[PDB]
Amino acid sequence: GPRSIGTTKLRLVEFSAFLEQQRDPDSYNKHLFVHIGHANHSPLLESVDIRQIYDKFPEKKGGLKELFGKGPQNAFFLVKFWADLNCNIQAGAFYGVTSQYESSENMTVTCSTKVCSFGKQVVEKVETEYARFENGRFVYRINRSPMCEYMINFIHKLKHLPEKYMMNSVLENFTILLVVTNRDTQETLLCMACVFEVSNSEHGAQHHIYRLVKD
Ligand SMILES: Cn1cc2c3cc(C(=O)O)ccc3n(-c3ccc(C(F)(F)F)cc3)c2n1
Repeated sequence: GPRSIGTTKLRLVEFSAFLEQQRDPDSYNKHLFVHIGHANHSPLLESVDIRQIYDKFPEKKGGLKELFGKGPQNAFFLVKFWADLNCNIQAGAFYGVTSQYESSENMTVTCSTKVCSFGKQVVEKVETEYARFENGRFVYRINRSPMCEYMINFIHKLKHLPEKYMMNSVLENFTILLVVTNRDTQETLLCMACVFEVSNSEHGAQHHIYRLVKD
């Protein structure tokens, strides 16, 4: 389906959370838990009433209601990810996150990743990205960013469960809020309220995009 998520001002074009393992000195394995390379869409985006997801993200000061309210509203998305947890976790391992945003405008952006448990923040990663002019447009690349220990521990404890339904029950209360801001104007460029489920057998990691609307 669609390649990227975002507006004309800012688009997320690439994203993957992965594990790199050195099997031996001449061998390397890479496994993707989640990525945006396979949109399960056949497009005009379907919408979700934002009031149905407030409980799942931090509220009060700095919260999703406050952010959505300040706008712009066309920059707010709900992204459903199916996580691929089929990998043998073996020392010589790297858990990383790669993301790439693009713009027509030359900006300095702030990328905030809030990991949430039961709607409450457990981790916040703030990364500042400066525009790189590449073949006609500005690119903001966060290459191989180290995964936070919380998330490394979470992936291990989730894999330990003997059934996908048990992992889905855990992932029901696990969310990620991604916010990209113009560091100089303070304008919200892109907001993604991420929800998670485990992928169904042989299909692999997938995602589905919805527009967040108030009414
Ligand atoms: C859209 N998004 C952003 C991220 C992200 C950031 C980090 C980080 O910066 O430390 C770590 C893991 C992250 N994942 C992520 C989610 C679920 C699973 C799991 F457990 F389901 F496999 C595995 C990784 C994400 N998805």
